[PDB]
Amino acid sequence: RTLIVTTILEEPYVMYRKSDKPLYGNDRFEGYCLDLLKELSNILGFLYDVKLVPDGKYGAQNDKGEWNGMVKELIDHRADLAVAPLTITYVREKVIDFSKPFMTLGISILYRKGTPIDSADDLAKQTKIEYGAVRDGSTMTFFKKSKISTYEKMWAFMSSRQQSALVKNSDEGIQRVLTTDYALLMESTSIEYVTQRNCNLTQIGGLIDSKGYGVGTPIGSPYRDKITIAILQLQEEGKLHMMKEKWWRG
Amino acid sequence: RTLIVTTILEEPYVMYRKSDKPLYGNDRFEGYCLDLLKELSNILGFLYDVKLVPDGKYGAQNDKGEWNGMVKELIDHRADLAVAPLTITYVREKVIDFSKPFMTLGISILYRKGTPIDSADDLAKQTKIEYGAVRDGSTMTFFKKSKISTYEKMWAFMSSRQQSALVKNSDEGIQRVLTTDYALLMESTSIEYVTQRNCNLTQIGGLIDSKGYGVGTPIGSPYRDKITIAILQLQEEGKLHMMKEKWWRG
Ligand SMILES: O=C(Nn1c(=O)c(=O)[nH]c2cc(C(F)(F)F)c(F)cc21)c1ccccc1O
Ligand SMILES: O=C(Nn1c(=O)c(=O)[nH]c2cc(C(F)(F)F)c(F)cc21)c1ccccc1O
Ligand SMILES: [Cl-]
Ligand SMILES: [Cl-]
Repeated sequence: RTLIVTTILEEPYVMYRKSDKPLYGNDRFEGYCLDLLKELSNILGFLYDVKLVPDGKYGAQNDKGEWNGMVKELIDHRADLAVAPLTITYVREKVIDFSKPFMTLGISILYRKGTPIDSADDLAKQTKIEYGAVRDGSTMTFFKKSKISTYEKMWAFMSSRQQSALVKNSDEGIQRVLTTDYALLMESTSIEYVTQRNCNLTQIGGLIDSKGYGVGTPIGSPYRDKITIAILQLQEEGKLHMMKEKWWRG
Repeated sequence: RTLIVTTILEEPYVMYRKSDKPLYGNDRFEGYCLDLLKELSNILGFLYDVKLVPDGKYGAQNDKGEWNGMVKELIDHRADLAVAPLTITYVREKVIDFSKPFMTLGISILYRKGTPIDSADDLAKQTKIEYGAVRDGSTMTFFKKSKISTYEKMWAFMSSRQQSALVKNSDEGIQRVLTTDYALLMESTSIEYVTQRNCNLTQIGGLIDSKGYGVGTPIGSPYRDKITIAILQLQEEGKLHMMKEKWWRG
């Protein structure tokens, strides 16, 4: 009767709740995706048990085509839903079902206020102002694998000089923006999170690519269509926006 | 054997092709959605006949709950697909099936370069700089129906003084931006189209809300899942981006 929900630790979607006593159930966790799950459970009417994906991965294939991560938990029917910031992608959609996205995002520009810089093309066109992304992440990988001429050119500049314009992780990139003349190309959701906490920083321009986070279900799940309708209901009602404000607020 | 595809005239998605001789079939039409349809037909393997929605409407309900538009063509099985900039919405998803979105968009800010204005909250906070939207459109309707405090406040200012800050249509709003000190809140897709043709105009900040355009199918259609996978394939391949560049280029 109780649905098993696979998720992953990722701020502010899923986090351990602060407490002294050790905790044991769903009370261990908080965040946007926990609130989303609660709202879904009260629209569709279900009990759930949250279980962190044991390998801590979203889901990718190895050289043999074997899956890992939350995707593999779904494939193997060890979870009924994946409620997490799980990106809807071609290779994943072939092996699991996704709801329509509860959040849409893309790459944007994190910079400083008070500049004539107001576009990504306003960077590919010049060299005075430098730019990078987090090493080995989704954004860097976008630029590295791109065949769009303008982003290839931007990858060429980011990876030049021993890739010095890249950074180890998001926390490191934020500090490099805070302490140096540096712009972090990164997901709009993270930029929004950061600007809420740093008033001289802002997002520049719109989204460079587009993607969505959806709820994953095993193929054939009866919950996929139900959850899509529920997400759309929550969106129409403004509740997705309220939840995002609660967890991104600064 | 031939699929009937309902669509709607909407620049640059679906337009009549320039010619002197009268035309008669799919050759009558061009645009982003015609290119999308061609690509879909070559992935999934189908013949199609394009037919403009006779009432020229996307699809809404009247007081009795009766549908019109492309949505009604699908409900009544007078079309097999709707390939058009058809917004995925709660009320529509209950009566037709949608693919995952081939385009995601939202409301943003169309302004001028060279200002410290870099956010929507950078407007709700002040009064010197004014702002509006197209009368009776999706963007104005967002603000009018919103219960988000900041957008309610923004609706209060837009509709003040006999609603003078609103405009009749997008073409009129563009000219009012070109000839006056005026910012048009409008869909990011239209802003992108306009900025490609006006170099002193730019998008300010990111997206205020989020929505997607999807391919509509009658409920139960076998094509829904096929088309979602196909769109994701095209996106992964960069072809959706190439098509958007072709039709938005300036
Ligand atoms: O995309 C990549 N990782 N990744 C997913 O795969 C997913 O499903 N959700 C994700 C959510 C987040 C969040 F922003 F929420 F923190 C994130 F940072 C990464 C995610 C990825 C990673 C390495 C190289 C290429 C990639 O593309
Ligand atoms: O949303 C409204 N109209 N509308 C749809 O309903 C849809 O499905 N697609 C649409 C695509 C476009 C495009 F930008 F492509 F031109 C558009 F301008 C409008 C669209 C709408 C209209 C009046 C009042 C409230 C509304 O919400
Ligand atoms: Cl769906
Ligand atoms: Cl789908």
